[PDB]
Amino acid sequence: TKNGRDSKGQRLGVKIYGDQVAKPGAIIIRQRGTKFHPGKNVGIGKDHTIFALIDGLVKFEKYGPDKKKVSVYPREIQPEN
Amino acid sequence: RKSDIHPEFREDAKVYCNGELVMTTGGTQKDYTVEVWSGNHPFY
Amino acid sequence: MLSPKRTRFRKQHRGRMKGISYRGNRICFGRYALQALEPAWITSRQIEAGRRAMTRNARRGGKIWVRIFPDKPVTVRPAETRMGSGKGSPEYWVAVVKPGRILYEISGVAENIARRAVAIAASKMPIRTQFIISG
Amino acid sequence: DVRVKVILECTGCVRKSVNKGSRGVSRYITQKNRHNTPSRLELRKFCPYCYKHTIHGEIK
Amino acid sequence: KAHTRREDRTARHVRIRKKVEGTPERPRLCVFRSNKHLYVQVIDDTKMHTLAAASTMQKAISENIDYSAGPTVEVAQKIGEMIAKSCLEKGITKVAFDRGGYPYHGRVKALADAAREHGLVF
Amino acid sequence: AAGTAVFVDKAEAETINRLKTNYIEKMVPLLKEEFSYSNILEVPKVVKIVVNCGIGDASQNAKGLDAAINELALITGQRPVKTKAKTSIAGFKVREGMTLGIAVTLRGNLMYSFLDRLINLALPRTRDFQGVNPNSFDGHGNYSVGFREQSVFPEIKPEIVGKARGMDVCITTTAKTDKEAYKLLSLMGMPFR
RNA sequence: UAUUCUGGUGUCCUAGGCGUAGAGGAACCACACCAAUCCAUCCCGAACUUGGUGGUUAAACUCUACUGCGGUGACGAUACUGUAGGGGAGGUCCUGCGGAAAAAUAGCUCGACGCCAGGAU
RNA sequence: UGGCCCUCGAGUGCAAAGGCAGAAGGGAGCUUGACUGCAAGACCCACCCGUCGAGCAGGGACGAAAGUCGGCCUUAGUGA
Ligand SMILES: [Mg+2]
Ligand SMILES: [Mg+2]
Ligand SMILES: [Mg+2]
Ligand SMILES: [Mg+2]
Ligand SMILES: [Mg+2]
Ligand SMILES: [Mg+2]
Ligand SMILES: [Mg+2]
Ligand SMILES: [Mg+2]
Ligand SMILES: [Mg+2]
Ligand SMILES: [Mg+2]
Ligand SMILES: [Mg+2]
Ligand SMILES: [Mg+2]
Ligand SMILES: [Mg+2]
Ligand SMILES: [Mg+2]
Ligand SMILES: [Mg+2]
Ligand SMILES: [Mg+2]
Ligand SMILES: [Mg+2]
Ligand SMILES: [Mg+2]
Ligand SMILES: [Mg+2]
Ligand SMILES: [Mg+2]
Ligand SMILES: [Mg+2]
Ligand SMILES: [Mg+2]
Ligand SMILES: [Mg+2]
Ligand SMILES: [Mg+2]
Ligand SMILES: [Mg+2]
Ligand SMILES: [Mg+2]
Ligand SMILES: [Zn+2]
Repeated sequence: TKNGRDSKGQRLGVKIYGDQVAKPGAIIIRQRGTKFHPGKNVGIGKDHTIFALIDGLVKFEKYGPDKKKVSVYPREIQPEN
Repeated sequence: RKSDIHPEFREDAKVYCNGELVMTTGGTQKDYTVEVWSGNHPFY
Repeated sequence: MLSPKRTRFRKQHRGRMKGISYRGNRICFGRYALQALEPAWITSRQIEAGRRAMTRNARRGGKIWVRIFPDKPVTVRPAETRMGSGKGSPEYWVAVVKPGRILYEISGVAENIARRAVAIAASKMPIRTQFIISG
Repeated sequence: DVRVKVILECTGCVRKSVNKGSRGVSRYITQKNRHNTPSRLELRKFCPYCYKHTIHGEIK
Repeated sequence: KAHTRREDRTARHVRIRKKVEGTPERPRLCVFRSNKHLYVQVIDDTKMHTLAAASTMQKAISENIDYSAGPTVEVAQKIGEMIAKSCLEKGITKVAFDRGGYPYHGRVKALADAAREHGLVF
Repeated sequence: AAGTAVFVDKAEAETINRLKTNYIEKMVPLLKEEFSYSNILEVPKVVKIVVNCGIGDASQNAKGLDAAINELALITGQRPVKTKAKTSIAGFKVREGMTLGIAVTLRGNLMYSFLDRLINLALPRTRDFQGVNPNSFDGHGNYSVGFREQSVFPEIKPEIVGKARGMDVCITTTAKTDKEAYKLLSLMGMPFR
């Protein structure tokens, strides 16, 4: 009949990208369903928020064959130039 | 077979046909009185 | 008059017409054809009139395919209606054609009767067109 | 209406003001459907005072 | 949809294996039971390595106990003991039990109980 | 007028021997030879026989259900299962979980015994019998035959029966083709067409 | 130390899948058969369970092969576009410098790699 | 009720979207973590609100054990 109702954009989507740095607890992704699956060193939340357990670089992978998973690996920062 | 819930299956059932025939079958009764059966039937 | 039997939403985006139709390009049913040269919107009424004209002028000639169809709805607000309070009422239906698109196909006449017929058909169209022969 | 706020309460809690370290009467709160289940709800739940998982009944 | 016993049990093994994960400090104890043989393994999944493996196909239990057709509870107990000793001799105490798709019961259960009495922790 | 039930009446006989040992002694060499299979295990075996009663009106009155259950029991020596309807069905007045039919599965030895009591007892003691349809196979070598009423079996005592209640019987077999299943059934004494 | 084969067990991946044809029984894996005190079926020793037999590669799994299907997939060119302009009443067209598909065909594909036990050389 | 073929097209209290096949879908057994005390760090952000949470102690549930459990596949169901 008559329209005009809508909703504030929920702020979903990838918060940290590939090969960036993550603290522990830091949120990597806020998603509706699971568009990404938890990999290693990484916890999943009730709303399927994916968050880090470890300091380090976050990397996206092929869960296989189709889906995608995110995981965090520890890096080494020695090369101070 | 689970116990007490099944009707007792008596393994020995003697088939007594009125041609004084006696066979063995099995079923809950011990004997079966039969006037009409496979052998000695209208067809064949 | 051609038209879809059902849609969920009534009202629809004007859209935008760009480029060339690559797919409707070939002439795969008949022998002679009428090809769209320019990017336009064809009402079902126009297609009706074109087909009718070509059919009546061919007559003793056999076959006419219509390679298009008016599946996109179009909406209008009435006269003395102030702007606002909702999108208007769908009045008619258009087919979106882009240059290169084949409109009419025809078979069962000599090339002359076909040329004359297709010309009279093109007369009822909103667009510039072309006469083309099968390869 | 048919769905209700119900108060769960420790059965082994003595309101008299007890002599132990922490005195008080544990109550939880929760909702019940008073149509579906007319049974007065019983639930084992933790009591901060008794320190043990006690049994909490209901209140009228 | 696999109703072949084989594929079915495999399905179960994988399902179980979702939760139970071999780590350096908690190696996975993996039980395989076939018609004529009992085979057990110990795996650290990070390193992807088997630390210790005891089986009925080893001379120890062959010369100890013989059986006619199916492996007995006795057989199993013997194996649990062998792996308990073998693992306690490499410095492996704390482990997690992968029941490998077989219901925990019978010789599986007995295997577990044997390895518990002998100082392996799970 | 070809008689394979002169094999089933032939001499004073025993149960276990009849079914299970006519299978291993007689049936298997026969099938082995006439179809020429290149290993023994390719022989068609009787896997299971499920009997299914279809009565939806009995869901209205559960006493009818209990009665029919005990009847099927005394017939088959097995206390049945009461099958629930999965979906809400309007035209038949059924909602989910409602107990619709009654079903039993007979496996192993009881399958053979009940098969015997079928062919050699109740099938002749039926109403006007001709022969069972050769065309009731499903194409993969599993057979199905209906029983309009259960007065067929002697365990069912006809005067104590409240109402006539129907039964369905599905023989399931490792056979992949209907020829092999047919030879199996008829060799075992079944009355075809 | 090698190599080969069986069974277990994983990780990587282009996700190695179906089909047709072939191979495997000494060992190994499997079914087959038999009996039911631990346990087991809303009914059924079917499954799951304990204890025997000694049959068979039929099914299963396994190993080799093959483009029929399936899966994967370019180079080029075109569509589109970033920026600098130009034409058209407009719908929209065109140029220069930069990026660059989808589809389709040509090809590719009948996985890769590791540990353990057990034989064989 | 029996069986063969297609393999995710059903379902998930209720909209729609995104999820989810040996499952988040269907069943069974035992329950009350629909806990007390908290919390590194994050997201969202005018403010006010809102969301995620590793980890720690207490006292438990299930489980042989590893472990999981601070309501519910997620996002509405609210009021300083
Ligand atoms: Mg939104
Ligand atoms: Mg949680
Ligand atoms: Mg262009
Ligand atoms: Mg014109
Ligand atoms: Mg065995
Ligand atoms: Mg590839
Ligand atoms: Mg490849
Ligand atoms: Mg074979
Ligand atoms: Mg190909
Ligand atoms: Mg292809
Ligand atoms: Mg290119
Ligand atoms: Mg440009
Ligand atoms: Mg420009
Ligand atoms: Mg360019
Ligand atoms: Mg370039
Ligand atoms: Mg590309
Ligand atoms: Mg492509
Ligand atoms: Mg290979
Ligand atoms: Mg919905
Ligand atoms: Mg959906
Ligand atoms: Mg579930
Ligand atoms: Mg926690
Ligand atoms: Mg912890
Ligand atoms: Mg705790
Ligand atoms: Mg306990
Ligand atoms: Mg749930
Ligand atoms: Zn208290």
